[PDB]
Amino acid sequence: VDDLASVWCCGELELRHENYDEALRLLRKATLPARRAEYFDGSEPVQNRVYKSLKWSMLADLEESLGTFQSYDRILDLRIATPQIVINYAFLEEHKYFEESFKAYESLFKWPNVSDIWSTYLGGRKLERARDLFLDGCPPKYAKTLYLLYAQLEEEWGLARHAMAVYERATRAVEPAQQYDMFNIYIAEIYGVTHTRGIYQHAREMCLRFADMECGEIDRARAIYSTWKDFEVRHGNEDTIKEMLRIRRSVQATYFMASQMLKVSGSATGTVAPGQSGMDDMKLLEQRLAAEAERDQPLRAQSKLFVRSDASREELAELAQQVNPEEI
Amino acid sequence: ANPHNYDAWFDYLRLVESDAEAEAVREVNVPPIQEKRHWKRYIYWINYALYEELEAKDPEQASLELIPHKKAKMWILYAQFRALGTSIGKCPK
Amino acid sequence: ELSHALYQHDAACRVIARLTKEVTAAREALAT
Amino acid sequence: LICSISNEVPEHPCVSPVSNHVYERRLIEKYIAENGTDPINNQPLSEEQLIDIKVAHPIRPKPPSATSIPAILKALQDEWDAVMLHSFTLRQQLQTTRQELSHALYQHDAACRVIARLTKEVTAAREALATL
Amino acid sequence: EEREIDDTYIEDAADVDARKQAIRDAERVKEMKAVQKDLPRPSEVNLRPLNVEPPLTDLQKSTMLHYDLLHEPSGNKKGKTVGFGTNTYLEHNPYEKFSKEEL
Repeated sequence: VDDLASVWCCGELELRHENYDEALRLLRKATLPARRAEYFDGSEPVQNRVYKSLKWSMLADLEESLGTFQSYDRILDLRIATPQIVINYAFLEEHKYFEESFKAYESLFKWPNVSDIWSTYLGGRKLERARDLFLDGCPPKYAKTLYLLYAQLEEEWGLARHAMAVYERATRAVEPAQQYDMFNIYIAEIYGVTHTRGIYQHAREMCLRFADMECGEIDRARAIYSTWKDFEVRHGNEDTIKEMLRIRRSVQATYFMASQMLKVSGSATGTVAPGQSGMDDMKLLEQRLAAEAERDQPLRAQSKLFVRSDASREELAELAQQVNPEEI
Repeated sequence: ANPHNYDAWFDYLRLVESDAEAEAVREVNVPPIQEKRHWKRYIYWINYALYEELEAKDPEQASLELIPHKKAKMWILYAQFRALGTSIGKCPK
Repeated sequence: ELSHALYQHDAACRVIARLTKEVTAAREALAT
Repeated sequence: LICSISNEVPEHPCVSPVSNHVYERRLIEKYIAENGTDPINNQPLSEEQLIDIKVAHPIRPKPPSATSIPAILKALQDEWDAVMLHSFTLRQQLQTTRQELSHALYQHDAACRVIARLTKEVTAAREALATL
Repeated sequence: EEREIDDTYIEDAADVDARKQAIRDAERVKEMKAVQKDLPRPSEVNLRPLNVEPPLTDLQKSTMLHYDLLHEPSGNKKGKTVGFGTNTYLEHNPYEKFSKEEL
């Protein structure tokens, strides 16, 4: 109604002062955020139209003082506003001294800081850290600043200061980029090793393992040892260390996975401990399938090992068909 | 832990517990639980453990283990002509 | 002065790679 | 400044003549009356063996300062003994640089004979092939 | 159905490429510790191998113009293995020459 009256405002000053007394009355109703916030934005707007009238900053300071009298983060938005016009006024530092007077008196003003520090860059470091006394995007951004200045190690420190805060959730959002970057930098073992150690508390295992293989190897294999895709990887790296482990890996693997244990066992005994491996092929084929029947039939056919054991095998698989059909 | 913690006293008592903890392991180190189960059944009744241990062996290397447990003249004749044969020799002899 | 030798050491073994190519190109032309 | 038994600032310091250490008279006296021994080393000590702290005699002293001739001489030991270690940092690092220079100049002298032969061989292959 | 595996593999592949560039950048620069001088390169020539290392030094450092950035790891390893084949008595001749340069 004050807005429509403002539209109606020839004695605009009368309607404005009436809006002020209206603030005096409405204030009683407020016992605050958007009410106080619009109240401040409108009062300062009255001092803004007054500024257009050359009628204003002092009275604006008075209404802002009333905002100080208000009785909160939205009130900080009000402080952010008085500071906003105050900087738009042509006294940047003078207002910052005031918002600082408030925070030193002690948070809402910080959103204005992000509004300010974002362009204050164009030294700034302490200006930025003032935020840390009182927002991961902001953090990565700032580290990117120092990276642009190539302070490098200082930047890594920032990621140290972030992660002590946000815990295993947001910290991951920091940490994935922090790893990819710091590994990209120095590319000394013990320091980065420790860094993954701190880090560890899924992809982290993969970055870390990727590091270990090319900078102790078995140690890495122990780490992978320490889900199907993960099982598949380890087996790959173990194959990279040579063949023998991989057959060994599957035994770990067993405890859709049977398809993979079959996938490893296939070339295991198939290229062939070998008796334990063939009997294991039986144990796995029996573990849980017509292609597998083709497999056992192939193993039987390979011999230049007996129709009896073969018919017994098909009989056992038929028994598996029985136990399967018996299932509800 | 409570299933394994159930004491093996005598032969049938430990073999009864072997049925319990093996089913518990099955439903939920898969090889070491099978190995500790193999020693419990073998270290028991000795007459009835031939049909109890081997009945959950095919579900659980295979050829060698079956021949030791099954160990009669007719069984060797049936073998020469692999889990079903060891089962036939276990129940009869 | 040791660091000035290391640049020449690694710069020389780059210049041998181009000289080996000119020898490899020559051995192909001699065969034809 | 401290008493070794209690840990207080002793108001009547008396130094023992078996384990050289400044004890408070009232504290050490009770330690001797308990058993005739020195608290630290457990060597025999009596009350007459203990001796109060005194002004030396007739020679006047002055406090320990940087001016004092003996304190100034022990200072110049610290100067030279530290500078002697500064020389090791440069003698030891010189033995690594000259050892890496020796192997570097040997690899340079072993390699440049192969640059001289390839410049011969690649030009000889161009001299041979172009003529045909 | 891969998910966050291609991102892990792309980070692993981007990690591998950075390990190849840093090591093959320079032996002296990567290990441990000059002003630009085209007149010093002009004065030193006034012989061809000396000019090649001079341009190599001006390129890596980037009155100084940059340009050379196309001159890889496999060709250097075979070059290093070949020169090692060409190279008690060799240990004493290096110790004697090191004492001569020390004097």
